[PDB]
Amino acid sequence: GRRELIIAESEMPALMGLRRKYAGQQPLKGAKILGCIHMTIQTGVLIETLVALGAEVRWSSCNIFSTQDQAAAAIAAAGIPVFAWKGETEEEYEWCIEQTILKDGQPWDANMVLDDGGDLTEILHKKYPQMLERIHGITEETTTGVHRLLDMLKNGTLKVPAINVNDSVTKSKNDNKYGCRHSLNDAIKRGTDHLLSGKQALVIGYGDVGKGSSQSLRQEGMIVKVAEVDPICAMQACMDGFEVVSPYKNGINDGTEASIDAALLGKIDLIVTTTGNVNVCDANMLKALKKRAVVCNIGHFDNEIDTAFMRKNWAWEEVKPQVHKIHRTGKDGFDAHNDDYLILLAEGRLVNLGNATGHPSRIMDGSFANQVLAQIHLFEQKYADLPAAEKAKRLSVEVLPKKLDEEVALEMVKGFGGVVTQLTPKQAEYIGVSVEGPFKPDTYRY
Amino acid sequence: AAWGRRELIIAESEMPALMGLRRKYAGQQPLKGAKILGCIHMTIQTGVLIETLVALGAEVRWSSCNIFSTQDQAAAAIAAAGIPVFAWKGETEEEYEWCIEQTILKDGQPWDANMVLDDGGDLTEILHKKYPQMLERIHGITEETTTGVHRLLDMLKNGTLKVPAINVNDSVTKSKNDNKYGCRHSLNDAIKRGTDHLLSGKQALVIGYGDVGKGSSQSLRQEGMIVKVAEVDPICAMQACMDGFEVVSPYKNGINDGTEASIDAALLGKIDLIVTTTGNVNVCDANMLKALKKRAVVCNIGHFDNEIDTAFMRKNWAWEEVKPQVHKIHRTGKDGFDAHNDDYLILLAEGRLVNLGNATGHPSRIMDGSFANQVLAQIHLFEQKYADLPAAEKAKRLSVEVLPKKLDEEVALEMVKGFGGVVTQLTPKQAEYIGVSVEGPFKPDTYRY
Amino acid sequence: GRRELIIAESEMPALMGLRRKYAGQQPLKGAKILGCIHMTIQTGVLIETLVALGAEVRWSSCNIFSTQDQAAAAIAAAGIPVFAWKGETEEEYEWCIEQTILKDGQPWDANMVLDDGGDLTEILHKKYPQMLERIHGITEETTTGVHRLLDMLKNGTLKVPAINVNDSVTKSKNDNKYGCRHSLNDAIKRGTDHLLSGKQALVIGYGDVGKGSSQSLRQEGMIVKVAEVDPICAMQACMDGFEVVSPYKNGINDGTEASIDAALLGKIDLIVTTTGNVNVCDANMLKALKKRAVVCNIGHFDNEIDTAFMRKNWAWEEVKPQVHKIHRTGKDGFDAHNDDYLILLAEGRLVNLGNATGHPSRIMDGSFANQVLAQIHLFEQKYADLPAAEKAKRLSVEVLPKKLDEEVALEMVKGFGGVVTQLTPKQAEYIGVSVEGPFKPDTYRY
Amino acid sequence: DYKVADITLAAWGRRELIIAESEMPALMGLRRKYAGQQPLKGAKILGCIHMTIQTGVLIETLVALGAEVRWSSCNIFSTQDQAAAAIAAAGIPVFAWKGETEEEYEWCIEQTILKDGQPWDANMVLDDGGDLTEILHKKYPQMLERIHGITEETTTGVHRLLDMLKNGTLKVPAINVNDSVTKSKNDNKYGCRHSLNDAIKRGTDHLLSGKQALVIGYGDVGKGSSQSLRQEGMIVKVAEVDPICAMQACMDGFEVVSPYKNGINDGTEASIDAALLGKIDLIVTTTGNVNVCDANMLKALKKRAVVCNIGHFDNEIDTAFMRKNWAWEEVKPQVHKIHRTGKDGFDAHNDDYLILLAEGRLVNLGNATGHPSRIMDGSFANQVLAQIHLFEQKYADLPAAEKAKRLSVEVLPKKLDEEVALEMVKGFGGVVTQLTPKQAEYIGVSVEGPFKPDTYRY
Ligand SMILES: NC(=O)c1ccc[n+]([C@@H]2O[C@H](COP(=O)([O-])OP(=O)(O)OC[C@H]3O[C@@H](n4cnc5c(N)ncnc54)[C@H](O)[C@@H]3O)[C@@H](O)[C@H]2O)c1
Ligand SMILES: NC(=O)c1ccc[n+]([C@@H]2O[C@H](COP(=O)([O-])OP(=O)(O)OC[C@H]3O[C@@H](n4cnc5c(N)ncnc54)[C@H](O)[C@@H]3O)[C@@H](O)[C@H]2O)c1
Ligand SMILES: NC(=O)c1ccc[n+]([C@@H]2O[C@H](COP(=O)([O-])OP(=O)(O)OC[C@H]3O[C@@H](n4cnc5c(N)ncnc54)[C@H](O)[C@@H]3O)[C@@H](O)[C@H]2O)c1
Ligand SMILES: NC(=O)c1ccc[n+]([C@@H]2O[C@H](COP(=O)([O-])OP(=O)(O)OC[C@H]3O[C@@H](n4cnc5c(N)ncnc54)[C@H](O)[C@@H]3O)[C@@H](O)[C@H]2O)c1
Ligand SMILES: Nc1ncnc2c1ncn2[C@@H]1O[C@H](CO)[C@@H](O)[C@H]1O
Repeated sequence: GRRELIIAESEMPALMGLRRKYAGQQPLKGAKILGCIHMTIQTGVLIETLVALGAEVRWSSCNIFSTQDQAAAAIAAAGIPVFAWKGETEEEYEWCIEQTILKDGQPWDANMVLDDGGDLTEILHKKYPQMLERIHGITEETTTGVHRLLDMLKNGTLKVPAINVNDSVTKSKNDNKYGCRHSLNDAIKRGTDHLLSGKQALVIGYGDVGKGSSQSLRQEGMIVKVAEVDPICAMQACMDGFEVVSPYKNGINDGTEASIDAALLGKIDLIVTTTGNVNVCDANMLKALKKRAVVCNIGHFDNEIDTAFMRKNWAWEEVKPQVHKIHRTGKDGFDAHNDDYLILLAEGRLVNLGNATGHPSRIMDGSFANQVLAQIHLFEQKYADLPAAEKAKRLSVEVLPKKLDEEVALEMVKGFGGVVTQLTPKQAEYIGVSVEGPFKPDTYRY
Repeated sequence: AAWGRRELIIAESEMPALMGLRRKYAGQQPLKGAKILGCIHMTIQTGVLIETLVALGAEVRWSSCNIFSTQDQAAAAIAAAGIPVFAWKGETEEEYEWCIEQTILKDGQPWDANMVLDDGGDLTEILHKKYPQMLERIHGITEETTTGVHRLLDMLKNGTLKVPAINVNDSVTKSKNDNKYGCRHSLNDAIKRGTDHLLSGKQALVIGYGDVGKGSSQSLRQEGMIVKVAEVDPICAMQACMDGFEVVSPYKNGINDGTEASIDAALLGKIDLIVTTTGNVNVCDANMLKALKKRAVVCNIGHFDNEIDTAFMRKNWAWEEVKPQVHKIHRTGKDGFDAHNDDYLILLAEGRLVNLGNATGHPSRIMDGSFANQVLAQIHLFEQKYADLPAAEKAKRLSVEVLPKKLDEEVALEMVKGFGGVVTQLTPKQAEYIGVSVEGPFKPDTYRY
Repeated sequence: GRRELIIAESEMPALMGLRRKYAGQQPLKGAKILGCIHMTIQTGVLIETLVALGAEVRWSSCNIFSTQDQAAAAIAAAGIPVFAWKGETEEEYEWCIEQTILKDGQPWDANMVLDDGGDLTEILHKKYPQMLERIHGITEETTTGVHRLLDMLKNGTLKVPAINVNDSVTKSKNDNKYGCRHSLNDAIKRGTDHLLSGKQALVIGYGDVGKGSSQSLRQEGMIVKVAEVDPICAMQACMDGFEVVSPYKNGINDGTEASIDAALLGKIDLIVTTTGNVNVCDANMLKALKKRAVVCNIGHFDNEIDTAFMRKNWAWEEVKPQVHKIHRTGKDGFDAHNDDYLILLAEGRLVNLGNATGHPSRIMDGSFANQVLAQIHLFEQKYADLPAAEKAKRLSVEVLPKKLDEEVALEMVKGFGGVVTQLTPKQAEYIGVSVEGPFKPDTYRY
Repeated sequence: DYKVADITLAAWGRRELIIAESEMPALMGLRRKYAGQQPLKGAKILGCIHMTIQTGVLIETLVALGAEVRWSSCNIFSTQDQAAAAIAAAGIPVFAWKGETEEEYEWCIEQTILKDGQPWDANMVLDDGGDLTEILHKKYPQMLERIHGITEETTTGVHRLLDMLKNGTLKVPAINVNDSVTKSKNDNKYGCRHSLNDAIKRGTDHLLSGKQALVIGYGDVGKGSSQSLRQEGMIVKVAEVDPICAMQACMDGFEVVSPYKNGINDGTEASIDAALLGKIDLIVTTTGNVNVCDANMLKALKKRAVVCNIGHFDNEIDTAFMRKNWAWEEVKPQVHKIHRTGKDGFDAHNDDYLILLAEGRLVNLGNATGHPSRIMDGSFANQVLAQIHLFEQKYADLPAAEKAKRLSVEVLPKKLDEEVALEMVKGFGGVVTQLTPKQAEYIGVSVEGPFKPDTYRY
């Protein structure tokens, strides 16, 4: 049961540090919890203090197939039931349309889900539209960058305060700037099982994925050229170590093959696309390559590279999983070995989905920590139980403050082994910042 | 005189951004008829700046800002040209404000001037304090000091402000170029020109991991050093761990109380040189100096001399000078010292900035992008045509703003072409899909580069 | 088997370049060569490139474990039958010597010979020494067999010139610097399989593989420490930006528990051993290490770390296949999770059992190319025409000359795409080097 | 006896010398061991090497250890002003100052040989570059009778010395300390990696990041130079004639190009590939050969490119052709501006001009102070250890029949190199493990004896 929890357990320093620091004066003495987000093995630890919550949970699982079959074997503590369901082999409407939203979510407060998408937002809260001014549970902390703001809340009558836990500082930095940097190091590693020293490769774009994918190749010992459409990112490319060139001739792509430089195209064998555009490598640069090229699409979505033209004119023969031998000028012959063929370094889509199945749980350590801690930036005052005159004074939608991320980062800093200095009272007022923080405004970029 | 132009002409070729403005808008001259009063320090680079400004049809008058910062021989060229300059140091320092007063006031009647290009000056102590009503003709003010914009915003909230102004210190092309890069280029040169030490195999202490901090860390590691990072912000200190550095503090359990028992003597006994990259006071007190390894080097790239302690040293430890970059300070006392003794310290400068005290700093190309945004501000202000708008709208537009992102990218475009690179141009079909026009900025305002 | 040949022939630029270059000259017109090396894939292409120049080549079996059954599919195309063995079939070795040397009941002559193991050379004089005074030379690839060859040369016995293909500047650089820097990354990926940027590791030994091992870890964001007994290697470590530490106080290993610096060993999260020595990591220093530390060995012998002490005095467990959990409680007695335990990676042994894929097939190319030039150089001289008096000078063993190494490296530079400048006559006499001969003396260390 | 512009300049040298000694442990450490013995009493060394502040401590330890030496500069722009005055203030007769002409260079090399108009008797020679060895080997073949030792420093000099032996004109045994590991892989590998980028920036102040450079030659100097340029953000290219060095250049992550198409140089304009040379802003020469940058390549380069040289001699780049065909103008000391429009017709606003560094001489000595102190530690120690070993033999007094075996070039054994390496590592703060008695029976060597065979190249 808990042996699965022991596998990570302390592997998530932030949440465990919160447990070992908030084991005294226990907050969140009110509502129960249900939970709906996907029940991975890692996820079912966000309860933190189960005694301060429902302790039955049952993991309502409002979104699609959130629960997992490991639930029956793992969640077996005292008084906490679980359904242990996966997939849709049976009817899902009986437990989704006729969900425990009314059964477990009884209209006498003492119930939370802390889920993604806010169940049904306006219609959800308007079934029992009396919780306003009586905040004793969930207050729309749903992450869900797709949900973003949902203006319907603002222009509508639903004025319950909400502070979504996405779009923080440590969430994005841990994913793109550092941490999950194994994006390119899943092909350029054993995936091509080749040495990259001395070769020349082309990477298009210089965004966060582009910035993270250009230091690894150079540290390997490769020669890299960067393309960009935005002057700021191109300048950043020039200033670090890289020359900025464009596939198209003279800086203008207008009509045909006469508007591409055929010199640099015929001497590069690896293409990495760190862009989310439509035609960043159309059927015009693949016509000029060094008789052998490997293409991996690291960018978002799958609309990049070619279009439904490369599939027919060039045969996508497969000789190895996630690897192909797309020909260029191998007319007839039935061999395509006279240096006229191209390797597909991926299947044509994101490597994290095709070439990879499992993902580390370290990326969500800073995601769950602030999401749990936001309830105490909430709760606490609970200005809902106040006259409505003061209610409209502070009604707005804000992202999570700076302190709620600095405290999360502090646990990760000392997890590896390290000490952060404490500001003396004299130094705090000289700058204009309290001793406990926060130290920087919202316009700082780090 | 003629020598100054010879110095100028060679350095002129290293600034694609300023020179490209003279021919990108060749013949259009959007800055026709604009009169500008400025007080930026007289340097070779600012000479290129003013020469670029004049080439667009406008005329400017410049003076000194700090008096002490001057090039002497560079003023001969401007004097021969005709624009009055008071870069020469005053014998009794009474010329600090007397010279600035002379440029502003002409004859005995007001004269038409619409723009001001100041550098952190005290014009508010002259213009906004002695004759605020004169602002009926000036349309905008350009400032670059990072602390100036906050003062301007506070004044706007107080309502005493009369004419809107725009700050440029919040631009990406300024913050990224002038802080992260440059210090990476200049830190190694500053260290080696005074010490000539083999940085490989040494151990260094860096206090702070901010804008200058990242460049300082990357500058010492590329030479083959061992670097440790001390930080008070967990978010900034987190970035040190993922950059390969280890986070330590000079105090036991991060608690400081003024007693000698709160200093970690094991860590401080292995460091070779120490730098300070913050803006606070006493980030390295006299207690850290006691535990430092003998024959250490002290550096400062912050703002003032109060970041690392020097008043204690001048009252308790000896001093000795050879060249005005490196000083000898003995860890025994002020009574005396021996020429052969080991108990001494090496201090880079007297605790002030080391980039100015060792070299020219960002020599010619990084400073190019800093000076290009200031000129592009004047064109935008003069295009607004404040005179044509009625007096009713004057109270509506009184606000403090920053350069729009569209004007910022053009400064960066010229820098790329200076390295011989080429920037791709979006097709009309591809631009509309991503949600940005072909020319308009491609990212929102809240993006973190 | 044809597919394996195509990839192997395309991954060996040196031999293929020699085959496509020296064709048309045929420097093996009058050579009678019989060869036997350890049976590998590259041995086939070595035979092919030897016979492409006109040499009369005969192949046999001289090693027992090197033979593989899967090679029979590839030899089926060839008209020459081969023999393979599974294990130590020493009793069958007499059959191989008799049948392969004696073709049709009559003695046979070979102008030059090239074998492996450095043991078959004595057989030539033992069985049929009559024609062994008419052999131009011998080239054998073996370790420590050159010692036996020089011993017999001082003792007389076999009268034939010799030259080895093991000592070369080209062979060292490809493998020691860029061939051994492959297992460490793979080993740590298999073991930890997570980001390790900011932690601390200790690497033992900085002779030749320590440099690659220590350079690979730093670019991943680790603090690397190096311990060494050779002062010159320590000096090279210091100049590269590392730190030199000693597990024992002042470096003196007194054998007691009071002479170990536990302060440093209490902050180390990984132990890497590279040196081929005994008791470089004793059980006393393995008891002062921090919890959850990981030990690994990439050296030569399996008895570098003080192993079997944890086997007897402590307990073991089973984890991910090449991961072992060793508990510091002692013999027996532990709770469900506890905190005192270490982790092994290969119990001090090699990773060839299946832990890592190992070095790629390109390793054998760097050494097999030199053998062709060794044969060609030791064939131009007229052994039958030289008098006995001058044969005293020719009766010597020398390493491969400097000229033959440069021809090997020239092909590698063109493979990646490059051009080598050619000297003018005026400059060549200023250095003292012919425009087509060795460029560096024998005392140049590169 | 001295000749300096001002005696006040010696104060800077000693303060740097004390700092130098504090950061030069091995030379000072071995000084104390032999101070009470004086094993080289009666030695006579005539020295000609770059008089840097690193170099002065060697003269100081030789003179305070019981020997008499005379020293002179090695190049026009070689001697630091403060280092020369410090040695001069100690009483040793030296000839060095600021500003020297080519005709004045030959006056100083022969001044050390002579003594007040009469020849000076000597026993050992410490020569850098082979200039002092050859100048007396032919003009005054008499001094070789008493002189019985020569110690060389650079790679080029040992080639000139070795050529003498084959011709039979060499008469004095020599010690080749340039082959020791603590000099070949320490002095001229890392010294350039620290000094080249300092010398480039101090003259031109260019922002190296994003620019392109070309480096000729990938020997020991080439590796350090390439790393120095690469760590600052440049995009560097390497040209080489030796295939092994080219292989090493490609493996590290550089690119190999040849200024002459297909590598064939024949003097015509069709040999030069103008396209590749049109995107280079910096060219550095490391080979040490003659005429590596010709007229067909120097005038066909991209506008406003920087030329500098680290080789020992000035024949790397053809400065003779451009001297009398193109006008030369000075922008600052040790840096020149050359307009290639015509012989004498140029204006200040011309767009076509090249910038020359150190006039083709050694750039790291002209526009920079040179190698640091801790890099030069591993060379002077071997020099001292070789001088003591050979002086005691007194080859000038050996029997004639024995001279047939004692007239050759020798090298120091590996134990001395190990001792120097240990004494230099101990000053960085490191601890070297000491082998237990059980270790010797497995490694194959004793506790204190050597650790590697002679075929080992590190
Ligand atoms: N690593 C991950 O897990 C992950 C997840 C989602 C998205 N991403 C990617 O991370 C990146 C970071 O975003 P960002 O805002 O820094 O960059 P971006 O989204 O704007 O990516 C494109 C980059 O290339 C440039 N570019 C745009 N269109 C181009 C075109 N047609 N041709 C060439 N260059 C073009 C842009 O200026 C930008 O620098 C995005 O590209 C996004 O797709 C990564
Ligand atoms: N000399 C130069 O070339 C140069 C260039 C730019 C800016 N500056 C000046 O120097 C300073 C550097 O600016 P910046 O961009 O680095 O600022 P920043 O705000 O980006 O960073 C300063 C850092 O100091 C840290 N800090 C403050 N007190 C601390 C303490 N006691 N211990 C540890 N860390 C502490 C903060 O957490 C912050 O991360 C500013 O005053 C700036 O005006 C100098
Ligand atoms: N891929 C591989 O695993 C591989 C490849 C080649 C060789 N090897 C084997 O590796 C072994 C080691 O040789 P190498 O190739 O690594 O190079 P190497 O022989 O140059 O390295 C040995 C180093 O260990 C140091 N050393 C010896 N005893 C020590 C001690 N007690 N404490 C600290 N340092 C000590 C020596 O000073 C030397 O620097 C050889 O026996 C060789 O067979 C392994
Ligand atoms: N601080 C200094 O300035 C300093 C220090 C040490 C050595 N040096 C000088 O450096 C020079 C060589 O140093 P090294 O020991 O590295 O020499 P090296 O012999 O080890 O290598 C020099 C390289 O030049 C190459 N080369 C020669 N002619 C060539 C040609 N025509 N085209 C291309 N490459 C060519 C050779 O292949 C060789 O690899 C010597 O002249 C020596 O005096 C100067
Ligand atoms: N600072 C220095 N002092 C003396 N000789 C040096 C110095 N730096 C380099 N050299 C030597 O100069 C010679 C060629 O310039 C080489 O032998 C090199 O080792």
